[PDB]
Amino acid sequence: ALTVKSEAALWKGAEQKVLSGLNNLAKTELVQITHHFGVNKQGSEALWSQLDKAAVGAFPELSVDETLQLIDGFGECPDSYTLSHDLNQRLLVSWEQLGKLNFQKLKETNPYFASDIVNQLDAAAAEFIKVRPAAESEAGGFLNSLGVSSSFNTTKNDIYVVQSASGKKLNNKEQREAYVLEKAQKYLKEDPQSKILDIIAQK
Amino acid sequence: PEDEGIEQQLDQQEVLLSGRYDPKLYDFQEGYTKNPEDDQTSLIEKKAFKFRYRLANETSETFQRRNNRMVERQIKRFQQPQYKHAFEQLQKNIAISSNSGNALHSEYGYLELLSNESVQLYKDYYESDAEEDFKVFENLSSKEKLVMIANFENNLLPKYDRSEVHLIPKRQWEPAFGVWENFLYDITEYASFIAPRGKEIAADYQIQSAIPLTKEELIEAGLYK
Amino acid sequence: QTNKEWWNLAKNIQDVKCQQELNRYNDLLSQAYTLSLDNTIRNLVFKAKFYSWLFVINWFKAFPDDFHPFIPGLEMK
Amino acid sequence: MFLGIFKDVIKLLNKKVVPVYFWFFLYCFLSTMDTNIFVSSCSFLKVEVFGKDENTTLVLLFYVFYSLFNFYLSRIKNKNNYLVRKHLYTTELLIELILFKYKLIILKFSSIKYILNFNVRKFILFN
Amino acid sequence: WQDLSKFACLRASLNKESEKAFQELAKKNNVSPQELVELSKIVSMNLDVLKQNINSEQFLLEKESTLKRYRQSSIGTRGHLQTVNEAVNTKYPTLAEGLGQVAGYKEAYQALREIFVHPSISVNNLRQGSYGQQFAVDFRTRADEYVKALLKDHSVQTIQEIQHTLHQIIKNYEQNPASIYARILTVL
Amino acid sequence: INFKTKYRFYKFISTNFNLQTIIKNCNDKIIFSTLLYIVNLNYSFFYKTIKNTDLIVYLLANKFSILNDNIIVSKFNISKFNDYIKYINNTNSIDTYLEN
Amino acid sequence: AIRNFVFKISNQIQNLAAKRSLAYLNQIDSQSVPSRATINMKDQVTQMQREIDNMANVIRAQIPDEDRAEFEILKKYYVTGQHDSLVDPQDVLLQLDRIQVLKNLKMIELNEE
Ligand code: HEM
Repeated sequence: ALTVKSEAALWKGAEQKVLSGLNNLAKTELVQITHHFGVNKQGSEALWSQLDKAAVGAFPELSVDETLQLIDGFGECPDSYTLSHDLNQRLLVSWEQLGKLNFQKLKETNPYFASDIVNQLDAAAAEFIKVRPAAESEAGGFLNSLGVSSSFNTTKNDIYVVQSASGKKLNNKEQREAYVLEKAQKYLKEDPQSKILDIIAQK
Repeated sequence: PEDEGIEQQLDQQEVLLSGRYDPKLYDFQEGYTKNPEDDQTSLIEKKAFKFRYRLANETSETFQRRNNRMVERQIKRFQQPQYKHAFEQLQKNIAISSNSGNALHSEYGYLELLSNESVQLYKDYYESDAEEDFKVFENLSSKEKLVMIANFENNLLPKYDRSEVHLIPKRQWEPAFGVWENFLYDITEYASFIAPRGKEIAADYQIQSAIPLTKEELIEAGLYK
Repeated sequence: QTNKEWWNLAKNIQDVKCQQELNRYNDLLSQAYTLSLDNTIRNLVFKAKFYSWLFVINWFKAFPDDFHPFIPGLEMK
Repeated sequence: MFLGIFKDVIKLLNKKVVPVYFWFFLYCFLSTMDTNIFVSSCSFLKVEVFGKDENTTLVLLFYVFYSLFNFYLSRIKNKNNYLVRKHLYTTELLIELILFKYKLIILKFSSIKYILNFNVRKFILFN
Repeated sequence: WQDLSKFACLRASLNKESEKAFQELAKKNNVSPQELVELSKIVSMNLDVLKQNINSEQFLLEKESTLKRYRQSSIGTRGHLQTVNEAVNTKYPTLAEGLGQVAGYKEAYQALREIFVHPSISVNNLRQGSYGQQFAVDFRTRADEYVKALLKDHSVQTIQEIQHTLHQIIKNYEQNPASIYARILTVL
Repeated sequence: INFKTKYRFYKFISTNFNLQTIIKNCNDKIIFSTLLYIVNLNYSFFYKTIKNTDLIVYLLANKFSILNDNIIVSKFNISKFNDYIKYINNTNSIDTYLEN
Repeated sequence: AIRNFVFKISNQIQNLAAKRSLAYLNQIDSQSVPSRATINMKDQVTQMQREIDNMANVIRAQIPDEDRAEFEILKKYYVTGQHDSLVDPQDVLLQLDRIQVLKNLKMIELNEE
């Protein structure tokens, strides 16, 4: 039945009222996974943030913190603008924790993962970025309490040799500048108040 | 004008064309041996020695023909995009190269091209020769490559003497300052101006002695047809 | 005229084109001279005599590290 | 200014650049055991701990208790704080251990004369 | 001096027949256009005039800075700048005046005087910094007004370069207002 | 601070840039969160004067201006002996001529 | 006179420094002696890198599979990881400890099966 309701999401708006009634019934019944799928469908009909959050939660199979169903009970078309303060914090913290756990897993499997990503991001970055100070240690013990902990900073006067993994031809300086300008303009379309172009000006 | 480089080339041609140094007149040997023994240097060394004194074994007309063929082939090879890119990189990484005796990547490719050019010059000059095996130039040792590189000749270089004069403006001592103030001014001026100026002038001399002339320039000078 | 010990080390020495470079892998390839022998009284005395003779006769051979007839190089490989 | 110089002198001896443990070591170094506040009063420190030529039992007891406590703390820290940078000294000790393991593996299959030749050539190239 | 010369050249580029007038002046002075550019650059650096447009307390430092600028310029090899300048005043006595008679350069110098030279500015009091900062704010306002006036007519790259040169001159005056204003007064 | 803004930024990043090159065989949202964590861990020094969104956009724009597919980047401080010998051994100008 | 003398010494020093730092670019020397020196230095350092790699290859070919995985991890760390600030020896030791966990499991199986 609910799967057919998914087609109603892709169909015309005549079944939306029936879809709203089905969503209300599901909220009353307190569905676990079908509620997530219906939330994804409804929040893909209007906006995308709540839908993708519900889909990501279903992918991690988040059984606990089932406040999304409470969000699914909101009368503003089975959703709500300016989402509940409980769900918003829950969604943000869940996203951040998933990212941190994935980073930890990848770093444990491949110790060079973070180093490779940082080097790739710093390869074409402006020189001032590459002179950023190194991260310090926040650990405790004899050091930082009785002794002294020396920093991890280095000279950071480095040369980046960028080689394509597949052997394809790399973009020249003019092509890289054109791509950078294109993306900066596209982001200016997204963000009217941003100083990204200033970074494009190389500090 | 007794231009230094041109007159040195003419002196070399005069010495080698006098007929006193024709290889047929000499039986090259290892003098240090207590028993008379032939020249036992490597085959690549012998070929490099023969190419170094190719003018001594040939008359003026044959030398001119062979050398003109070799130089025309070298020019047509230098017109290739790879050589142009190598020389562009050489002109690009000039200031940094002035700061250290360690060669960068922009110059090691140039040196590899120099080795290839030496091999190709030997192949071009002695093309019509039929008593040698150019296959010996296919895989060369490090020592053999160094031996062949010693005979490299960038014939697209300006053959005239590159020694020249430049004027670095001089700071006159100010009578209104003391000895110590004038000395500090002179030290600061020396470093901040003369050191970049002098280093850049000397590096420019080196690179101009290194970088060749584009073919059009030669035509504009009437040195190529 | 090599042995199994030298060949096992020879395959793993890659990206070598000139004998000069292979000249820097001289003692590494000299491990093909294992000369496996016991440490009995006769062998230990024989080992001492043989190694002393090899040391003194390498003095009279007096070859540099570039010319090594007895250490196989790029030809065998 | 003079005030600025005094402030700089004060800051250059801050606990994060000049160790308070270094200051304690200086005080212990410059002060006689009878004029040292931390040890003159406690005869147990002046006779039983630092007053015995052979104190193997006390050394062993202190070491065992310290080892147990630090093992417990290390296990707790390894079971948490998965994303935090350690101290430079500890990381360098770990780096030295790993490099030593790799060098042992190299030394297992490499002859002494070959190792010497390679290291001498590397040093000449460095010069 | 380089910023002032570039600004004058850029705003004389907009005026038409400016190249023709410059070539006529070069022919009248029996020099090539490049030689005339170098002669104008020499004429701009007139230390005695620079002495009359800056406080003596900072003259020697400004004199050394201008001499260093001359020594770093392409014209620094001719000789001792002062004497060299005198040479021009003995070889091309009217050229300086002629350098103001060109249409484009005349417009450039008049507008440079309008933007920067004001009676409110006390040269002897330019040794301090707050004077320079407030007058630099005034210069920025005048430069914005003149950029708007330029954008009214001539309807791009030249205008952008002119505005960049104005910004550089404003920044230089922010750093060393006494020296920058002395240079502007000397040129005018 | 708003999940709607975070998802807007994520959608922009996924639409303009191909994050699949950064991490192989992973979901776009997870890759986005991991990249945000990495940038905040390594580039937090510029958050005082540069917004995190702007910095991430700049870094991704530069990296994908280098090439749209996977790349390999090696870092050398040629002032050091070990870096310099690896600097010239690992590169060959022929590749530069081929723009590889 | 003193200034001219000092500047002449400066000219000699700067010309000699440019010779010492750039003579491998031009063929002013008849036999390209400075150029051959730089080419030889490049050859020596490249052969040193290849020698490290070939020693690694020999050791890799002379070890079993478990020690081969351990040696691969250790060699990669020695070549690149130790010189990178963002690589964690804790993570390297964690990989080594997982390998050691498998080895200890096999050891217990051999001991008490
Ligand atoms: C036998 C009995 C005693 C025992 C077991 C004892 C034990 C200790 C211990 C373990 C410490 C700390 C040392 C360290 O961890 O590094 C200490 C410090 C000290 N003790 Fe005792 N002590 C004893 C008797 C005394 C007495 C009688 C006095 C007074 C005269 C005294 C005064 C001190 C002082 C002043 C310190 C330094 C602590 C500080 O300054 O913060 N102790 N003692």
